[PDB]
Amino acid sequence: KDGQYDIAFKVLKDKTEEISMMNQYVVSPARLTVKDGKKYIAMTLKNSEWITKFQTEKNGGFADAKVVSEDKAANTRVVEFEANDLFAKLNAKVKVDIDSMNYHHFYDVQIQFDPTKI
Ligand code: HEM
Ligand SMILES: [Zn+2]
Repeated sequence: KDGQYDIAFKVLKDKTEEISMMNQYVVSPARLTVKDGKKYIAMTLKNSEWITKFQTEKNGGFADAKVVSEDKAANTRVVEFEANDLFAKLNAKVKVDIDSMNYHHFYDVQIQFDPTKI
């Protein structure tokens, strides 16, 4: 049903049921927008300055999520991407850069939504 909803989720370490380090840097619940058969997720990233790339799987490939807003003062931003089956794991990729702590990596993670959770 068309509209905007809260949706809880967890970020999981690649190919596991373990909570990813990344989970610390996203806000749950996300906002799910349902619009004529399609589902979009708007998700807030914390420590935005550090997260230099964020991609999700779509059409067999990986695509940069759209940045729909940034809050420079809070150092957060909101990315938006499409989801299909809210009960299935969604593959994602993230690139992290922290110059001062010489931390420069990219990773694969899965996102797992839980439509039933409040
Ligand atoms: C000062 C900040 C950070 C520190 C000290 C740190 C430290 C670590 C360490 C030691 C690991 C490998 C050991 C482990 O799995 O716990 C790791 C893995 C990982 N980190 Fe970082 N990290 C930091 C920031 C971030 C940020 C901002 C992200 C955003 C995505 C991130 C995402 C990940 C991911 C996806 C992994 C692979 C394992 C997993 O999914 O849990 N980290 N981090
Ligand atoms: Zn690495």
